[PDB]
Amino acid sequence: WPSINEFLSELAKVMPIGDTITAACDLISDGEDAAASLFGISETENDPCGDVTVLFARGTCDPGNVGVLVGPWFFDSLQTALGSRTLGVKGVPYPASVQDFLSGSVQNGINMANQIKSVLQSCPNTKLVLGGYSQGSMVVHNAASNLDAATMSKISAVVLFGDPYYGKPVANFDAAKTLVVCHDGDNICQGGDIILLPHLTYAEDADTAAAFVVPLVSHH
Repeated sequence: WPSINEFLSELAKVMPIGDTITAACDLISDGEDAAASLFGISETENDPCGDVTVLFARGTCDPGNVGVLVGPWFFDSLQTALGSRTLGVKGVPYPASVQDFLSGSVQNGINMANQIKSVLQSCPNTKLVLGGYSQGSMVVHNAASNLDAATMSKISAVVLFGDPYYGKPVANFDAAKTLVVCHDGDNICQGGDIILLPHLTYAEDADTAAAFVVPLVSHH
């Protein structure tokens, strides 16, 4: 892994800042692929369920099903904090499109709700964690709004980075099991559409996010 500093330094070379998501989309995708290739970071995960399972919905225009900017770092920090307890990571296979970002990504939420329920069907003993970044945080919010209490009681923790709905709770869920990380100066957390540097640096919060999750996925 590069250090967090070398990673952020590469992001500052390749990521577009100050543009709207619409104008920046293709450069964001290309920039994330460049960083992923340079550092050997996977932008797609489809693991079987682990002892802990994370379902992660990526941000608008992110490549793959987890992107490079935040997801991979969160998964690495979580697995490190879990020790030998195996973490299975599943990306949420949705378009992460510009249009869905601007409309609210509701149907994607419904499909994620079915993805969640299907993990719980298949892996009744896993400790399930939901994660999101940017639009993916909207998808998690929408999934929770479309789910029943029994499903939601089976979710151990929710971590949202760069939440476009910042200030709204995760519906149907215990707020004490939710962590929302929105940087000061991230326009997306203000309901905006501009991609600024603070939107791109959530890898710095991976260790703190992992530490939030660990006590919520205990078997003791």
